[PDB]
Amino acid sequence: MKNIIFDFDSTLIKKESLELILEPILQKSPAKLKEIEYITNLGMQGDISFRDSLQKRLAIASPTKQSIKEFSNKYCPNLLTDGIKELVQDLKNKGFEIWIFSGGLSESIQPFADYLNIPRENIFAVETIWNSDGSFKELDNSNGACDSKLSAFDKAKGLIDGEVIAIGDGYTDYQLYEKGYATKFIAYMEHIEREKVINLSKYVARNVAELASLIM
Ligand SMILES: [Mg+2]
Repeated sequence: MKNIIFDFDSTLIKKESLELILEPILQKSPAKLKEIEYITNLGMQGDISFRDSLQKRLAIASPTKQSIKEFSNKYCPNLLTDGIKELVQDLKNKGFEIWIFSGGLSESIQPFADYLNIPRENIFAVETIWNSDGSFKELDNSNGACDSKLSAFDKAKGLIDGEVIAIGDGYTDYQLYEKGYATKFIAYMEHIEREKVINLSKYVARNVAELASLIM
């Protein structure tokens, strides 16, 4: 009967996952990676829709099955926010159910969720279909995550009872509160300072101690 919803990118992990997944693919095209970063920020500032952000980034470069595995191999667990595993366990100990709603790729999140002891069934993120050669075939938006966290929450809300605290660095996290799906939004700005989102938020944390201080 109480719930924490984390974003993954720049919240549970220190960086943006899709950019890191694509960086090897784009070593010869550094401007494309800067472009992907810029588009990510437009979506996370609420300047363009999340769907438009995701589609444009995938148009710039689409990942492969193996690119996600290489990302996991390199960055799980060292890319995790300082102190996050212990915070997650402290929250579980205090009775919170932990969820991840993200615009990152679900397959990239799973190893991290495993490490953090967050159930796999509690991850509502961007699902991908690969061709038999590992290349990108298409998104699978059955869960709504390719449109927004709002759509994903709407589809999943029968599984979520009671208070919901949304924690994240982006406008899409704020939207969960705006729409009333979350009872509280805490802007998480350890890794990035998003002025538009900070300005909308009543609560801001810049490390896991500050975050704990706002919740427990
Ligand atoms: Mg984020």
